[PDB]
Amino acid sequence: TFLPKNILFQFHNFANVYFLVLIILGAFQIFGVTNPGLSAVPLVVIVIITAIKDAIEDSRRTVPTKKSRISRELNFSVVINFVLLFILCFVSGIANGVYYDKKGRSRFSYEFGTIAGSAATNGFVSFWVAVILYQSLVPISLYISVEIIKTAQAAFIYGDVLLYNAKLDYPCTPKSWNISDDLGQVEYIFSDKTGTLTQNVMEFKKCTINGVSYGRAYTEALAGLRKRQGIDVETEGRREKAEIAKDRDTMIDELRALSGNSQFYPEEVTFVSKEFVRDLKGASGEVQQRCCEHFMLALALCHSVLVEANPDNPKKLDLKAQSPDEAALVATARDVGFSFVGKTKKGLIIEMQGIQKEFEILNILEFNSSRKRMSCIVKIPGEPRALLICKGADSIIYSRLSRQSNSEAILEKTALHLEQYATEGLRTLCIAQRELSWSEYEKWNEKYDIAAASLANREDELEVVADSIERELILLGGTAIEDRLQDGVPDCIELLAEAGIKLWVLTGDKVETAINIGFSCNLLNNEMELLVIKTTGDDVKEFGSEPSEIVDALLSKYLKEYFNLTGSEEEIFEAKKDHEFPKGNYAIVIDGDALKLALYGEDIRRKFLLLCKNCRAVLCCRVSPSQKAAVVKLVKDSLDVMTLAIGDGSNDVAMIQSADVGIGIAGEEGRQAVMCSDYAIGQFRYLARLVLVHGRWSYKRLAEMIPEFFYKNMIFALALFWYGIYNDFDGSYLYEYTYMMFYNLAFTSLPVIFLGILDQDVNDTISLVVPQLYRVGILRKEWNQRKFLWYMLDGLYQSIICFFFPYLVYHKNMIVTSNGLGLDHRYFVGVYVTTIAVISCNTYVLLHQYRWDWFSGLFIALSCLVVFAWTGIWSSAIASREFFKAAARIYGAPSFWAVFFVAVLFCLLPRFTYDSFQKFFYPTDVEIVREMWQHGHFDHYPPGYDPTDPNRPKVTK
Amino acid sequence: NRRPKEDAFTQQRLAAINPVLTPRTVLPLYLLIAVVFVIVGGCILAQNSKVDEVTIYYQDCMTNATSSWSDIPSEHWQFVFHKYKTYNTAPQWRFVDDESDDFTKQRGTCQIRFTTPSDMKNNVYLNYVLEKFAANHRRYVLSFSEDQIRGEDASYETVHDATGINCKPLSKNADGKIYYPCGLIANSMFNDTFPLQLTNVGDTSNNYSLTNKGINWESDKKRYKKTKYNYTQIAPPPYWEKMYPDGYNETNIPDIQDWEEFQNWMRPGAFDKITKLIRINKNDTLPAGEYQLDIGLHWPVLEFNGKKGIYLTHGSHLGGRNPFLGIVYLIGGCICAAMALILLTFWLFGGRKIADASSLSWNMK
Ligand SMILES: CCCCCCCC/C=C/CCCCCCCC(=O)O[C@@H](COC(=O)CCCCCCCCCCCCCCC)COP(=O)([O-])OCC[N+](C)(C)C
Ligand SMILES: *[C@@H]1O[C@H](CO)[C@@H](O[C@@H]2O[C@H](CO)[C@@H](O[C@H]3O[C@H](CO)[C@@H](O)[C@H](O)[C@@H]3O)[C@H](O)[C@H]2NC(C)=O)[C@H](O)[C@H]1NC(C)=O
Ligand SMILES: *[C@@H]1O[C@H](CO)[C@@H](O[C@@H]2O[C@H](CO)[C@@H](O)[C@H](O)[C@H]2NC(C)=O)[C@H](O)[C@H]1NC(C)=O
Ligand SMILES: *[C@@H]1O[C@H](CO)[C@@H](O[C@@H]2O[C@H](CO)[C@@H](O)[C@H](O)[C@H]2NC(C)=O)[C@H](O)[C@H]1NC(C)=O
Ligand SMILES: Nc1ncnc2c1ncn2[C@@H]1O[C@H](COP(=O)(O)OP(=O)(O)O)[C@@H](O)[C@H]1O
Ligand SMILES: *[C@@H]1O[C@H](CO)[C@@H](O)[C@H](O)[C@H]1NC(C)=O
Ligand SMILES: *[C@@H]1O[C@H](CO)[C@@H](O)[C@H](O)[C@H]1NC(C)=O
Ligand code: ALF
Ligand SMILES: [Mg+2]
Ligand SMILES: [Mg+2]
Repeated sequence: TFLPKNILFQFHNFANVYFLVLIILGAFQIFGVTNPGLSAVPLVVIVIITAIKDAIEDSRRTVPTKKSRISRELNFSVVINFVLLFILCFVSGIANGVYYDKKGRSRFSYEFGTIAGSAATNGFVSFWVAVILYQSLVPISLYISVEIIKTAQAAFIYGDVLLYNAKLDYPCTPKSWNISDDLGQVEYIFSDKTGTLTQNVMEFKKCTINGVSYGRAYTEALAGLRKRQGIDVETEGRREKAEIAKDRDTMIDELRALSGNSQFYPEEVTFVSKEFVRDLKGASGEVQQRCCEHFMLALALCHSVLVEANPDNPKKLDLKAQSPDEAALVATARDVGFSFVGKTKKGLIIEMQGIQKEFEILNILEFNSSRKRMSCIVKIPGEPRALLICKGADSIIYSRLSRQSNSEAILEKTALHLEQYATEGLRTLCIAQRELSWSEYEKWNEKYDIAAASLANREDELEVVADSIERELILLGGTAIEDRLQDGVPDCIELLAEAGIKLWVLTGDKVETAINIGFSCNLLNNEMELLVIKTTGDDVKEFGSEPSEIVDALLSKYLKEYFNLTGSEEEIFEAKKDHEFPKGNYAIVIDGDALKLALYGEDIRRKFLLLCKNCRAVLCCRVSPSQKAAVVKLVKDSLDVMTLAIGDGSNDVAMIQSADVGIGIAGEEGRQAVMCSDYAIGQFRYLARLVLVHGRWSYKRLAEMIPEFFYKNMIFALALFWYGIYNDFDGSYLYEYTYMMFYNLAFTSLPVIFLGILDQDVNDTISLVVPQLYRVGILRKEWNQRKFLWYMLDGLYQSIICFFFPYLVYHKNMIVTSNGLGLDHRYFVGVYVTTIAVISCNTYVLLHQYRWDWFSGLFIALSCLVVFAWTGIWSSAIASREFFKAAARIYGAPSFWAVFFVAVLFCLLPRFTYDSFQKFFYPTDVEIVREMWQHGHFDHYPPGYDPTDPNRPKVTK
Repeated sequence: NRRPKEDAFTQQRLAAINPVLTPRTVLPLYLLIAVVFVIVGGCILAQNSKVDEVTIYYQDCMTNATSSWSDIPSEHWQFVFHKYKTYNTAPQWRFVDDESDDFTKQRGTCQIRFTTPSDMKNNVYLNYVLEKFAANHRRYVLSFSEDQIRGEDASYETVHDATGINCKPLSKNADGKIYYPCGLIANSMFNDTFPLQLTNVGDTSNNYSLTNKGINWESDKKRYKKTKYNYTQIAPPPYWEKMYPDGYNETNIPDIQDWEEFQNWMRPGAFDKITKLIRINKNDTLPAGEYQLDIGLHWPVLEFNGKKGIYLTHGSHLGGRNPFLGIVYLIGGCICAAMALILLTFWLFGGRKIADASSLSWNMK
């Protein structure tokens, strides 16, 4: 069902129903003054265009209801325009009634008129004919022009070739083609970490088995931490990599000497611990030997890795995994001599140092981004037993531990080791196991069956049975995996911090890993105070007694100490006003446990938000998808601002949907955050390009194109009101009907549409070199309502000029022809008025364009030529009744041209002089950057410049 | 694959210029516009001061004029001769009543004598002027039929029921005939009988001769056509019943193609003043002398305080005499020159550095 649905979706509007009422009021209730048949061509044409665009959308879907900020402010401006049109109609009706009341006039003699008693009836019919006279003051093409501009800007975002990621073969596909002007007001960016800022390709580096630290690797994040500390990096790193190569060689030799392993391939062994294989033999004793064996067995069992064949080697196995963490763990478990091959119909088959023995995996408590862990239950043969091997986040596993059956020495040693690895910059896991008796396992298995077979949200039932079964565990060790930053994330974050954008990182990974990645990607820097809001017991015991108050005290202390405010609605109302990039160089680092408390109560949320409105960087760690969405909603609702949320995964989905512009990244995890998103880039580094270039351009474009539209409508539709003074607001049209329709159809549309589509203050190279030009969009300086009102005032003054210059050329003796013949018809005065009006509004659009390209200039010239050519083509046909030779009679009169040129000068001199005074004595940053561009400070950058590309030529200066 | 097409359009790298308006480029443009507009304003004001005209309002000729020559009050005539700035020499008028005509609202003949102390070169236009006659109202200005203008023999419904322009109030009389020129525009024509010559009072051997041919555009004879009615389907409009008392018959149905005063009247003046050409002379210069115009009053204008008059002029290239275009060209040039001087003053006072990366809003804070 296409047509009824489309017509309903459209006539949900007031301009469409206004034009429908106009057609019906000119036809069915015809007073007589209209060309009713063709008075529909505007509405019919625009509704046909909209139906075609809806057909385009339907075909694209055959191949989420977000609205930009300027769309809501556009509705308010439309309402102001309708208020003005009503005031005009009211004055027209009042004055026509007052006139019809007067008792000596030409109409009691030559117009066969009578005083229709209580002439308020004629004043009423006058109001209703003025409503049809000022049919041009209604914004009717405004919505279709804004949709054309927005769709063209989104098509350019798509067809940009510097947003195309040649590896994944993924251009930046805009999923929503109507919010492209929000990327120019983005003020907050809420970014995940492990797939957004770091490529989700993991290398297993270190591990701690039974409180003994293993592994050695001098990684890039470790080098960065050493540089931050102060010691030179290259001097140490040369020696460290030499020793690592030596150790890796010896370790490969020892693994080869240990036993015969099938899938052992030393060309990609990433674990470098010589001491691990040294302890596997005899070094630290049989207890440690069995500990290492069991740890690697747990690693090779607890996973979800699928096994397949290599197309190159028929024997080789690929180890495809949904979680790169599991991929890395299983790769190292296979490398050390616990190869996981195949997956039978029951359990798994594991090769332990050469001998294959099959295991039985009965229950797979699959990992969730809300559980932050995973576990599987395996049968131990003999009365056999059950073994629940549990693996996940260290804080979660420590919470789910036993108090009696742990050394409390291994506990603290593994905690310190994981702290060390996380500060170095590795993702830390914890591996724990539970020995279950047969009766307990049978009990829990029947509970699991009656929970899984249930309908009606089985998820919570599975969650509760797993939380019940995993409550008792014994820790055996933890691991560490290295995550490398993406290509050009330091550069992109430097750009987005110069542009005045505050970047929040909502991780789910450790506090220390998040801080390391922050330092590595330039979110934080040296000499930066990290205002941590941890509610951890070591400081809770001194602050107070119990949590939910320690965090309140910490927020209040940091507020009253670092800034001069406190959590209060006065402070919040004062901070809603300011948008400047804060100064002070602070950063919040709040774990998920403290985030829960800081989001609980309204007063503490106000405190937390006033603390995070400063502090350019924020790092919320150990955050669940619900908390991601909650933080985004909090900052977007209180202190209403524009927010962008970028990431990949089922958790960033809930963060993405709950933000103004949600961006999804095609990551190693499946494209679930790409679907429920607005754009979809291939890598993080394209965020700088997208936001700065395309969003800043689209914001500037719409912010100039909308007031220009209201002004260009106002000129033409108000010259009719001015004429009303000289026919007593009676309702005779000053313009031809074809003039009245073609004005907004053809004579004036393409200039403003191309200003909206193809305008650029400064090109892409300068938009990325001087990214601080974005701050105007952040501060909302381009589009106010004061700017729209100034444009309407200029339109009113220019309408005065356009009418009363031809009127003043006539008024003396009504002879304006070189040969004394008559031009006094109101259609010919309307040609005077219209030609002045169209040329002035087109030259206004031209003077307010920043870039004069040949396309925009050509179509401005063609709009002017079309005014002249349509007059010349419609006159010369006798189908124009009273307009039969307006072309040859008017364009051949020197009075026409004298008036034309001086009235265009008088229309454009106030605004051009104001622009000159501005650009001279109060130049904006874009005007100063353009005066620098003219002299050529940006002459050595290539045409297609991306400072967020590693393989780019080093710039000359 | 999916790689977009690299092209100067889709990459938004169209060839273009970037006009920054620095003072060294805008101030010369301001001065250029100022000088050009001041020169053109001076030329227009010069060539317009040389325009000479004669305006006389004779609506008060039935009650203010006598049967012998008496001066016209100063509120009626308005002479403008550039060579003679102090030329009062008031005209004189005399009313020759017409006791046969029983339309006592306006009847008779107003004889007007004016004196032009200079010539009018070779193309003399004699218009008539009408004030306070409202010909721009909504129902009036649409009351005609372009089926009858274009010549057709429009039936009653084609003429009365048509959409838009339809002779609605004056479509058909009581007898059942279609008013031939229908509507309130044709019915309400201007009726005074201007003479085909300016009687020379001084030397009556050479009268100045005027014509009523070529007073309308020659291209209007493609739109106005001789009717194809039949003298039994048409009657004159209700106010043309002193011109056609016995109705229409074989030889009096008007040919609205050569009737150029009708084609002037059917072009309603947009505003409250109406100046329509009625007699032209494209051959002879009108030498200095005392002439006489015999207007035969027919058209009533005092029931609505309206004025009617004559307006004899030679014209100009830009129409008649109107000081507006030159005034406003001079004002435009002087305003542009003043703004150029003001920008120059402030630019030599608080002149800033142009490409100064230190004035940027972030390098100042
Ligand atoms: C002019 C005379 C007067 C006109 C009248 C006034 C009309 C105003 C005119 C306005 C003109 C505006 C034109 C926009 C330019 C887009 C260029 C672009 O980026 O294409 C890029 C993406 O291509 C797409 O994604 C197309 C998507 C279609 C959406 C509509 C696009 C134009 C929107 C306008 C309104 C929508 C229609 C509404 C109804 C009119 C490149 O595409 P490609 O190179 O082909 O890639 C193929 C390569 N591949 C196959 C390997 C993948
Ligand atoms: C010249 O034009 C004059 C106006 O256009 C026109 O005057 C009109 O004359 C008719 C009759 O000739 C009058 O008609 C009405 O006159 C009285 C009014 O009460 C009635 O007795 C009549 O029956 C008829 O209703 C018009 O009133 C009058 N116009 C005006 C404005 O008063 C002259 O007749 C025209 N003369 C020529 C020679 O063309
Ligand atoms: C110039 O006009 C006058 C007035 O119309 C003409 O004089 C009239 O001539 C006729 C001819 O017999 C007489 O009946 C009138 O009595 C004359 N009137 C006056 C006032 O003199 C004169 O003839 C015209 N010029 C020429 C050359 O014919
Ligand atoms: C000016 O002179 C022209 C001819 O030189 C006159 O035009 C003629 O006028 C008569 C009058 O009946 C017509 O019959 C002719 O057909 C006209 N000829 C042309 C070529 O137009 C004109 O009348 C003169 N004008 C005045 C005011 O005397
Ligand atoms: N396959 C897995 N098995 C066990 N634990 C995992 C797995 N994947 C991630 N984790 C743990 O979950 C935590 C992060 O979970 P998640 O909410 O996905 O955060 P992130 O956004 O960093 O991926 C990490 O501390 C990690 O140790
Ligand atoms: C005749 O003219 C005189 C002079 O202006 C004026 O005072 C008088 O009122 C006029 N007569 C009439 C009847 O208007
Ligand atoms: C036609 O009517 C007119 C009235 O204007 C009259 O003078 C003329 O004699 C009539 N013609 C005939 C042939 O009766
Ligand atoms: F951004 Al993610 F797993 F946290 F891809
Ligand atoms: Mg994954
Ligand atoms: Mg994850």
